[PDB]
Amino acid sequence: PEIRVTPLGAGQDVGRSCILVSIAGKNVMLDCGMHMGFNDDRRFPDFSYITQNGRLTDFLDCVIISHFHLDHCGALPYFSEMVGYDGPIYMTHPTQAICPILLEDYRKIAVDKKGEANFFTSQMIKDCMKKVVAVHLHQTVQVDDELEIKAYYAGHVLGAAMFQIKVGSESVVYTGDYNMTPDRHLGAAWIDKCRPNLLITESTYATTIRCRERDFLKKVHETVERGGKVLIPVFALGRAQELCILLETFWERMNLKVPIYFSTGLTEKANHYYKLFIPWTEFKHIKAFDRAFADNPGPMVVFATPGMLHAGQSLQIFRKWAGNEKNMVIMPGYCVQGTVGHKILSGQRKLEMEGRQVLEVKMQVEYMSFSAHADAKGIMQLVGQAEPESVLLVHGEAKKMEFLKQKIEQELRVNCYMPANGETVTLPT
Amino acid sequence: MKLYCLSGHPTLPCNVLKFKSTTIMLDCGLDMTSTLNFLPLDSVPEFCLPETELIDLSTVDVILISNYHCMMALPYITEHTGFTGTVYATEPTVQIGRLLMEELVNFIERVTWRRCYTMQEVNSALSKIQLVGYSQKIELVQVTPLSSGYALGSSNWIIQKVSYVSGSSLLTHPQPMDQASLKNSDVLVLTGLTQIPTANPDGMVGEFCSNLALTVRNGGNVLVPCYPSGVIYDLLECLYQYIDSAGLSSVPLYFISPVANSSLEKLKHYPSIHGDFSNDFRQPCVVFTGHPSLRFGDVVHFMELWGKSSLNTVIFTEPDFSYLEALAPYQPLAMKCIYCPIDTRLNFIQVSKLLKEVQPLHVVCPEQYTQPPPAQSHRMDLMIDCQPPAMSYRRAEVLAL
Amino acid sequence: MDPECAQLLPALCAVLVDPRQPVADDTCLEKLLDWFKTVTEGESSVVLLQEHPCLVELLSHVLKVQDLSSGVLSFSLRLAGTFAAQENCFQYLQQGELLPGLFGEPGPLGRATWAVPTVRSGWIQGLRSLAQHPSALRFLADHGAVDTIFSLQGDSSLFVASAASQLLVHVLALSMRWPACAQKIMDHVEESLCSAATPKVTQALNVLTTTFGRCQSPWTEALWVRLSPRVACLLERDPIPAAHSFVDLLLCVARSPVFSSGSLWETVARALSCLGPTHMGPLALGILKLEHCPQALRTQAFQVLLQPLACVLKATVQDATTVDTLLASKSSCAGLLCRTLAHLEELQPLPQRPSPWPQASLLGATVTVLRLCDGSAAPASSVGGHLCGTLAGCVRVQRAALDFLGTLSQGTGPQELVTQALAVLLECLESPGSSPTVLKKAFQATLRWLLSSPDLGPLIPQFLRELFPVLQKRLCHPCWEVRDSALEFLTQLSRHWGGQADFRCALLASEVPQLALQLLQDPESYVRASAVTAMGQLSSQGLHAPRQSLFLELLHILSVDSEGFPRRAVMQVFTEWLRDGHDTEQFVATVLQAASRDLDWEVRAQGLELALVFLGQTLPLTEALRALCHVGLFDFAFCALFDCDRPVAQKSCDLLLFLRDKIASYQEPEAVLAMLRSLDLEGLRSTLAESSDHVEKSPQSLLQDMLATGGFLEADCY
Ligand SMILES: [Zn+2]
Ligand SMILES: [Zn+2]
Repeated sequence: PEIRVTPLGAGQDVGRSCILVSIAGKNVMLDCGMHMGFNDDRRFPDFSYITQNGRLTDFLDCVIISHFHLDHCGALPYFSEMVGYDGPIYMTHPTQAICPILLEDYRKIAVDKKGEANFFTSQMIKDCMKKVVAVHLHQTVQVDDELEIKAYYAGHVLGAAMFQIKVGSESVVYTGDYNMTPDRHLGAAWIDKCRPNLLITESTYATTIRCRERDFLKKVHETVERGGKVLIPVFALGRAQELCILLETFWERMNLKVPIYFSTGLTEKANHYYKLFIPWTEFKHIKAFDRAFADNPGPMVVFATPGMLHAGQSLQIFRKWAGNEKNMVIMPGYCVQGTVGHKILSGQRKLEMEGRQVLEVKMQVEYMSFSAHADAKGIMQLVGQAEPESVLLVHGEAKKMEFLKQKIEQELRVNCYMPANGETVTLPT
Repeated sequence: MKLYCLSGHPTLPCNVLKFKSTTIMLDCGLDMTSTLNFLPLDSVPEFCLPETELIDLSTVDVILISNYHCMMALPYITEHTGFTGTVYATEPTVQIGRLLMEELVNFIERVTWRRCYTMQEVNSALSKIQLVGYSQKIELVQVTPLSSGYALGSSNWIIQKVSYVSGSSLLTHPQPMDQASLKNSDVLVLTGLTQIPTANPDGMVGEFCSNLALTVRNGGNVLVPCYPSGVIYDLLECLYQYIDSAGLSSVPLYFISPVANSSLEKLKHYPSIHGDFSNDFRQPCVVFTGHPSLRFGDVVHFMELWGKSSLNTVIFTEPDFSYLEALAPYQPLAMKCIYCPIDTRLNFIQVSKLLKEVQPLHVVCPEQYTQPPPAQSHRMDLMIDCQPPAMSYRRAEVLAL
Repeated sequence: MDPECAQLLPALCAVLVDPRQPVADDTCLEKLLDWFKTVTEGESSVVLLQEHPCLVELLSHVLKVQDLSSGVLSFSLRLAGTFAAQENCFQYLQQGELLPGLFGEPGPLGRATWAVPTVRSGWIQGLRSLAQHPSALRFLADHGAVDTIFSLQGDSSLFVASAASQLLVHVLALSMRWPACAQKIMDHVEESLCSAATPKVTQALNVLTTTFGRCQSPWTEALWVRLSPRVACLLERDPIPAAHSFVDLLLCVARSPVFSSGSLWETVARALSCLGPTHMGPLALGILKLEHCPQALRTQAFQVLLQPLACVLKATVQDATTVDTLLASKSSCAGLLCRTLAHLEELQPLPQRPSPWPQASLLGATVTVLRLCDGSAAPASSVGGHLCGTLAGCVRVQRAALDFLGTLSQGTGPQELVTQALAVLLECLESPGSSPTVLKKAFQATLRWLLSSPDLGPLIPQFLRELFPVLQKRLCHPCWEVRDSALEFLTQLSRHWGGQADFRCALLASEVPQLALQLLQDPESYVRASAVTAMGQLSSQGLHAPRQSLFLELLHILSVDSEGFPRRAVMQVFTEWLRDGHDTEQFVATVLQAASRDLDWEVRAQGLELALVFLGQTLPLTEALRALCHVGLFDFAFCALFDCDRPVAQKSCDLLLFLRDKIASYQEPEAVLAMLRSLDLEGLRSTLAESSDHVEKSPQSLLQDMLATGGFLEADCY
């Protein structure tokens, strides 16, 4: 009656994410995710190491998507239609309303990079959203008459959760990306005294202990009082809104007159992502944007949205304003290799556009990583607040886990695992 | 321990418990099963009563109460007889039960079994009651109420050891159904289970909202015979969510009831139709009103006005009155009639998992639970699967325990 | 290679081995290791290692620094392997003990780095690249690596353990084309089948499964007759050690007439009787898939595939191994029926189907498992009475049965079947307690059973009047996925039976076309898309809600709306209108104005697809062009030509190229043809028809991103 865990992804890595857990008699999959930076069958997890059996519907019992980030949910239209799987998919309520837009926006990139060899289509994202079964926080739901799950509050994005699995005496809680600092946006994660047999946490900000909120405002202020334009490459949902609410506030409290622009094209959750935001925890200075006035001289702030400077508006806009010493770009996220936004963030100032051209880049370039993960203090705070019998680390770096594993081993006096990519881990009950 | 059983109904019990020196009479609500033998408001609709012929009430010491759905017989027990004991109950219970009692009398003085009571009795009855909270131990044995989660004020009573569970839920807003608090007992009385054991509640909730929105979207009127307190709240928190999610637009919700203002503690809650209602009355509309039995109340007026058109619709949600016999006095009829019984109680798949967690020694339930239902006589899972076998009882019986 | 990348190699090799810079990016190495394969596969490799004598010093440092990273080692092993794949480079890489040093105890094998599964997976995938010629064959035999692979095929990492068993099979088959290597391998396998623990047996049965199937040379035939005695002795223990690996062996052997020509079918026939009620199924279906088989075996195969159903059909009013499972518990009962209906469904569309294929009996057995699931059956025993208590309300068995009952309609049969089939289908729709995933399958079964009937006869029109009152109740369900599922049924039904006087009389008589039109304002965006598509179909058939107040309601969505899903669903409707032919210029002119002003790349791409349809109907010629310039097409096509989305630019490139052709075989045609010739198109087409990373995926820009660090750039969420 032992518990087995197999980090099919995100083991000592922050690329894919997939964790196959086998509680006493049931199999469960957590956070079927993806890996940008590739263009072939390597972007998805390897589910063949599960299909050495009967069909997936026969093997698995449920799938659980913690939040709407793409490294945690971006292989769902593939795993559920091409591989083939008919069964419950337990998200939360905002995650079900944000995933169809993120998966439809990434499909624009793949069809652009000529990478739709084994890939889902727009009809296959719809059919996959119909297998979803939304849940409510703290509201236990019944699976298979013996497998009982239940959500919690995590933070770090609108919709994230921290699921718990129960098959009776055995229990596994899977804390996805979560926060413990009570940020001014969402809040801190809270879990009750359940004491499961395992706790599957993450270790992104392992070796790291509101300076960022100010320094963002100061640098936009310092570049807009000199007749310079800002550019913020960002995805449709996620971080684009937590900045608009930040610029809108700071601007009425200073009575500015510079135009802000924002347009996605696939959605208007600029005033609907807030509708879901109210039950969890209308603009004046933010208008719509078009290609018409991306060249009229004057100070500006733009939120273009093909992502981490992929092909699209952001790349085409940045291509124009690159010849100016006063403009700037702000990369509010982590860019992967193989994209314009990765070279710029590290070194290179002489790119090459189509043809034999060479574009010189004289703008400023900043990097205000606005992610909100836990930290050495917060992780220790949760393991004590949760009181498990063993801790397992995923979704981090190879060494920062090794150091953090010692502290949890020694201080809290409990055995902590650090399984590699594909290593099963058995622990008795 | 000689449990006298005064009523046979499985949902509205009446059980007297004899002890060393104390006597306890739990859950003493009426039986509306008889008020629809008569004709609507040619006689006076008369109510049943627990069989008091088995024992006198001048010997009863205390009277416990779990929830408001079984209290309407409290007048007949503490006023007409020589009862001289105390009565315990819970705060939000008596606040609601008082409201239901005022509605019933208001309906009937407008123009063995006994006639209906008057405002004089209820005030004197609702006076001699001592109110408690959850876990507040009370002395006498040492009885104490717990949380059942069925209704707002709804408590199971554990006497000390003998446990008692009546009308408890597990699908929740109220306080959770605690389970560790009632284990390690000698015997365990378990009454008040669901009456639609097959159909899940969530199916019927989506069945209420779907038949509703199918009519108002076609220019029709929907009449929903319901109580002012009880299941009406769960209908409204689901109807509000439905209107916001499915997109019903601009349909009035007239919750007309004699006692409605204090009943909430765009739903307009007018006090009666004789008044400003006949002026501000826009169709297509929805009217949660009347009394479930259809034998009196405002619904008798609505049931006659709309009953002559195939566009209108009436929907039943009280899983207690057979809608086929409660509707016969109106035939012939043209208005669609739909049965959508929303019932949130302990299902049979739920009650067994309770026993294999609480693990009692002896359990006792009415005859209607130790036998499969009269419809699906073949289904052997729709029955209390317990070991050892449960000591059944019937109307006017004396068990040995 | 090329000069740009070449001059950048020496710096690359220096930074990879240096102990001061941060470790290189794992993604970058994989993208770099894939580059080398491209070069060496099309040219010679020994010429390369001399022309650029810096790679060897990188390989040579691997066994000298003793402090390399965990991931630079893995890169080098796979790089040493991919170079020493041709015989010329395999020997040239030995002057200095390089290859026997890397894959030997001196290298990363004997140190304290054989602990990270990244290096191991690199060691194995290093060998598999070089083991392609006889020189390497002798290298694997003498120094000892087959003895090492035996220890790697037990690893705690499924990624390593399964790649080792894929190397024994590559070494074995290369050894023979008994020789030295082969004789030792077959000995260890044959010694593993006789083990006592399950993992050792599973490791053997997976080396055998890949042998038979990847090589049919007559040396494999000799191997089967030698191992069959021990393989057959596995069906004699209390638990069969590895059942699903055991079964997979019998099927890859059986699907080859060579091996099947006496001891094979005797084991197969004995397996069908001794395997438990979890693997007897997967084996019994594999048999029925084959053309060559003893008829006495198939008759036993089919009869053990129908056994779970035959128990249900007899325990309700109209084998101990099976009757026990269906009653053992709820999990095992729902388990055995879901697998049986899946198997029996993969079987029907086959031409090698068993015969006679029982149609009437299977349907009656499938309909009587939908009622038990629903809850309105009638027992005929104590096992039938126990079945109602288990199957009642089981969504997994109801989904499996509803997919099957949809499959059992492509074989022609009497109409007695259809009446019995629809009767139980319609009961699932007009019922509470059907989940939104069951209603999606009931709506898909009901459609195959209608479109496969023998105007519209005497019985279909009656079922319709019973049906549409159920469709009205579903377009109002409190779930967007049910209101969506019922609008794709009303669309497909109206796409076939749209011109039947009977269907149009049962449709308009109900309230369906009015509910289908109040859903153009549903809050969910997936239901506006389905409602717009249904109205588009329902209006091509002339069944508007009791004709142009729709085009005014649709054109409003295309302009004033939030989401993209309704907008790109509106464009498909307007295109289907124009092509079918349901004042034309004013239509195309109004639509191509809302497309060009839009912000989604799907709405614009369909704009040019709406132009092509309109362009074809137009191409005496002077007005044809004058009309074509009146709608504003040329304003649209030229703006999209230089656009921020490469998929949108191709559609406009293909458009003008099609326009520059027709305008040749026949403002003014002369002047506009200049504006068409003045700009280049073939050069544009060749640029647009390539990936959007032809600069950032190049080996030049890949190399620079690895040796030009030193900025702010760690790994985080996308
Ligand atoms: Zn995240
Ligand atoms: Zn992540």
